[PDB]
Amino acid sequence: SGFRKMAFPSGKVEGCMVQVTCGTTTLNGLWLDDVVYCPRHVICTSEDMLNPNYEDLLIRKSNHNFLVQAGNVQLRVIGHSMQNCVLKLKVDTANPKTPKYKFVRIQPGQTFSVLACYNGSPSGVYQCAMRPNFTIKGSFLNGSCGSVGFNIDYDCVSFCYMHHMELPTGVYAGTDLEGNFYGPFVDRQTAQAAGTDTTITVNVLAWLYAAVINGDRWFLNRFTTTLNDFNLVAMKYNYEPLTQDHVDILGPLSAQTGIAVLDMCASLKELLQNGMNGRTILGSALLEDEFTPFDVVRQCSGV
Amino acid sequence: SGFRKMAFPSGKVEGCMVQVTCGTTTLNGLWLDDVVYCPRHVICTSEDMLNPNYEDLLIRKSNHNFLVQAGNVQLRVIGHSMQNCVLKLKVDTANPKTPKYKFVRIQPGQTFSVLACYNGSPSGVYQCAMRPNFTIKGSFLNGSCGSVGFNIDYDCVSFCYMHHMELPTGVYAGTDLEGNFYGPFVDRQTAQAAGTDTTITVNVLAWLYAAVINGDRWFLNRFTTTLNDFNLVAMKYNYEPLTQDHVDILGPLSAQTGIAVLDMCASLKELLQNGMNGRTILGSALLEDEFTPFDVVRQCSGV
Ligand SMILES: *C(=N)[C@H](C[C@@H]1CCNC1=O)NC(=O)[C@@H]1[C@H]2[C@@H](CN1C(=O)[C@@H](NC(=O)C(F)(F)F)C(C)(C)C)C2(C)C
Ligand SMILES: *C(=N)[C@H](C[C@@H]1CCNC1=O)NC(=O)[C@@H]1[C@H]2[C@@H](CN1C(=O)[C@@H](NC(=O)C(F)(F)F)C(C)(C)C)C2(C)C
Repeated sequence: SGFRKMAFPSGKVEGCMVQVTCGTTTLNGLWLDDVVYCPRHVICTSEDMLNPNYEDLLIRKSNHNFLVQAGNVQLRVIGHSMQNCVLKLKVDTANPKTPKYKFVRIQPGQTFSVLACYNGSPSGVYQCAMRPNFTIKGSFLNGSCGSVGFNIDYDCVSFCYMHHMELPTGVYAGTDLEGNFYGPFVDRQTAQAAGTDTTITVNVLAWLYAAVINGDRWFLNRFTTTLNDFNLVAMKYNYEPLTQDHVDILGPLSAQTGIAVLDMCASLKELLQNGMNGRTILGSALLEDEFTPFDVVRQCSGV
Repeated sequence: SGFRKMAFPSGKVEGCMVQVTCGTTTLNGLWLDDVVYCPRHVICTSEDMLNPNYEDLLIRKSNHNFLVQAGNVQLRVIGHSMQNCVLKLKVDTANPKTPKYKFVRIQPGQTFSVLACYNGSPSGVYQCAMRPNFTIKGSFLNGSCGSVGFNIDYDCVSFCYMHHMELPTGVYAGTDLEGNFYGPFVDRQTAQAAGTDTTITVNVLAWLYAAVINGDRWFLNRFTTTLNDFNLVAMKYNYEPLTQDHVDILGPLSAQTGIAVLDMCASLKELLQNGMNGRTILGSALLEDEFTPFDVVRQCSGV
């Protein structure tokens, strides 16, 4: 037993990390096949950031205004197409190291691994979750712009996230790789509301299931409950309501623990009402909600 | 702002992960240049594990009793030397992918990244700390045997850890790459005492320094203290005593925060005495002690 936050191996993604410079500004891009993706705001001076017009800005740019470095390798840019908030750059060479990939738009509650770069170089990797309000709570400092998040699918890298901007709050926003923001955000330096966050209920249950499996079980109740019961609790404590589908996804855990979901939903109810009273679950002393049921299953079998 | 547990990029290490089979038992090895390292207990049946004689066991083995798979590549073994608890295997090919490396024995309190494998394949990466009692509190399931931990040094992979065994408790023990256990442990399936753990005080301070830097500062005291004062507190709450050297290492943080160490040692003293009263520091609601001062500095500058 023992259970920590764990990220996919990053090697496969390290191979695609390039630096992209365009005047002053210089950030990280993702170079796949013969295309290189990055946040479109590379084309700004920090003066433009205040209220850009990305077309009128972009219009005064030619391939040659774009430096793309891969370690010590240079790529001639030969084409440049803005796609929403992402910039695409056609280049002479196709990345040798391009792995099998897709682009995907993930959903609130879903986790991914993130590789944080600084000027086309990986410094570190961590796992995180898209919040219900389409933000994340990670660790990104200047130059980390254009860092990416992804899941790995045996062989296949599903890319879900490109990092753009921090919110006054210390939470992050960013796009899918088609360049559509996750959330109601825009690439402009103006007051922008995060919006009220909720707790990812399905995950929390997942986490408890993980607990039971590792030995930590003191919180196992004497009761049960129905759905409506518990949802109507959840509401109060800003938990996301639990559908049938959340139950079905948990079933695999029902199975391994031989614990019906609703008996766990009824352990949660109490913890929610009674607090945790100083004791620890899996070491943590609050309710971790950034492991999916899928996550727990990867790590409580052996993938 | 925002600050999470973050692991070095693993690519460089992924290239060295091989599977090693020897009869029944099959676990992960590390293949560097023309040598392959793994826990010596591969040579056991689970019957031997009860009380092995590793020489008399090893003596009945020939190179050919050893299957070494790298994805779908086979290595002829041509030499086999037990070195304490690790096994070394000479092989025809030198790993093409061998990066710059050293082997190092780290010290209580020091962190590293860990890449967890299953049958010569990386499933995941996480960061962790060697506890004062030479254990770790990670996430290792069967087949993860021979997984490794390491720091990366711009270009250079310092290997510090090879995983051997779990303790009834759900904490792990394992060797340096010379094959000497960290701690008073042996590769045998018998009752073995973890020993009393302490909290890594220097790190905790480091963590607070990280807090202040990210905005979280409610815990900033009205007082100060001397060393003896605080150490004599630490004792009670099972904290490691703080040397001058711990102060010197923290100084860089003193500098960036313009907060004298002892003013922080005096914020800690109170938190220790007063508890945390439900509020959160950097989200966590207890005292994280698994980031080094070095760690905080990597992430609170931009390496
Ligand atoms: C580059 N990585 C950076 C993101 C953050 C700076 C500090 N740490 C980071 O990760 N990108 C930007 O500079 C980013 C985007 C918009 C401004 N911006 C911000 O992060 C700002 N935030 C906003 O303007 C927001 F809309 F989110 F409120 C700020 C004020 C620096 C936090 C542009 C420059 C295009
Ligand atoms: C292989 N990875 C495994 C380690 C742990 C099994 C479950 N999760 C793990 O990470 N290696 C072993 O089987 C390991 C070493 C010794 C037994 N052993 C154990 O982990 C056992 N523990 C002990 O015997 C200990 F001394 F630590 F108390 C146990 C009972 C499975 C927890 C050998 C087989 C050589």
